[PDB]
Amino acid sequence: HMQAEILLTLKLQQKLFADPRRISLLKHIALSGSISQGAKDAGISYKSAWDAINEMNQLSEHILVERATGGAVLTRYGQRLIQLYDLLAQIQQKAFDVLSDDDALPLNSLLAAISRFSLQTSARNQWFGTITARDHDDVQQHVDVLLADGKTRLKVAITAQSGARLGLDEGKEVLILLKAPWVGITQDEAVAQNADNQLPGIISHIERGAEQCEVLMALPDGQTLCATVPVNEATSLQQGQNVTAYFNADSVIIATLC
Amino acid sequence: HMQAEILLTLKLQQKLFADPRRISLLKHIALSGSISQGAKDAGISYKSAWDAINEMNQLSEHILVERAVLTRYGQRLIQLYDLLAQIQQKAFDVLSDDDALPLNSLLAAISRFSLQTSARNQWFGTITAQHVDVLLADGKTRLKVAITAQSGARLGLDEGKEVLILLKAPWVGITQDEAVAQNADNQLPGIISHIERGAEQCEVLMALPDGQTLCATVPVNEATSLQQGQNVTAYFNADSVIIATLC
Ligand code: NI
Repeated sequence: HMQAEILLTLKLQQKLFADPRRISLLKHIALSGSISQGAKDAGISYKSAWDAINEMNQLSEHILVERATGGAVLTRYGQRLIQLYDLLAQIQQKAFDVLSDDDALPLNSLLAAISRFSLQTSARNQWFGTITARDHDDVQQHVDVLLADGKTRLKVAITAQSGARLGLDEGKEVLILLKAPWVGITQDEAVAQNADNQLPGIISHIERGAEQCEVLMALPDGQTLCATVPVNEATSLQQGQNVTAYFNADSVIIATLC
Repeated sequence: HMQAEILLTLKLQQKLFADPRRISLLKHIALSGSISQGAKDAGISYKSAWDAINEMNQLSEHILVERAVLTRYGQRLIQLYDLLAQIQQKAFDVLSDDDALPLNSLLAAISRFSLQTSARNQWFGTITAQHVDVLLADGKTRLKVAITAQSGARLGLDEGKEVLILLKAPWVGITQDEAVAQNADNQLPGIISHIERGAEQCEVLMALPDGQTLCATVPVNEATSLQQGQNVTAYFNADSVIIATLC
């Protein structure tokens, strides 16, 4: 790791609205209770502090700082700006970490940012992919999805109507939500071959309990698959070996932005 | 709404790593296929273009430009800049929303109304007090959701945490028999508002409290006696539900 230092500049009406120094000023105003001590604490003159505050008020059409009921306090909008800025900065810092350690998902994608940094589901699989052209000339009641390698195919059961409401045409980004107990793991291709979906991979981790065994497997694009299988059936399974996961097309829920 | 934009500079080792001008340089290099034309197209001198490339390579510990084409790392750095250009209007719309509650997560705010799923039953609720108890947004219908303590910590399920509840229609049973419904983990009584019988499957829509309508898809021979208007019980296992949070 090498953490990046993030500097954002927000502009409104083609004018500088908020940069690092202005946000620092607003924070020090919140911490100190005054414009004069806050300016001193932020390293800026009193005049330049009021010059910023006045311009920020005019541009945003809101009041950022007010006298307290006297000290200076941040208003609802002043606090909302600091929070928006700091959260946006945090998204960039997290995105930079993803650049640094790498992954197969697009880094320009909103859904992929949502999946990596915000969304958590009880289903232990949450895979990014994209809708692709159907793989047959006849219309069937599912959509076809490519994983982030742009090669690994999956089919998901859905109605034409449902598909239309969610905008599922070629290229639409989606997440695949799939519970782990609904994913089988096998060393017998024929067994997987009677399933709707077959996803080859290598076991990355195994954990056995009394009734169930958890298997984690790297998908071909680097995403992780999680399957829960009855302990009796996981008896031969072992880390580092070749395996195919399999599941039905109607076991998946698609998530997507509309 | 007003013209609004967000500019990003990244520093590494207390030094300049990326800024709009360096990202422009990279994009022009990709398009033109050369450092010298890319510098010309980006309005910087040739030696300044090499200074920037060499500094970016050194501070990052990666190569951004190869023999010219961008590397994957260079393309991905441009994608990081493009993520911000993509979310900027949504972020300014979140800032300008005077009627919204205080901002907790920016990705949750931008996702709340846009994220949609293929499950026909998609409900909001909150955690109340093996599993968790959920109270739907109507404040009355309670659900039991199977989830390990570990996953509950990963989702951050604390009292009052907002959750998204997902249930496909075919995971839901419909019964007019209380002796069947009583042994289910979750029981949701309601009036059947519509029935559609197909050759193998029957879609049942049932009224939920707020005008929410539960959808269930049942094998046709199990719906033979059912009628529009009848009070019925929708039932499902606690482990059939998927619950999600946005942090
Ligand atoms: Ni297909």
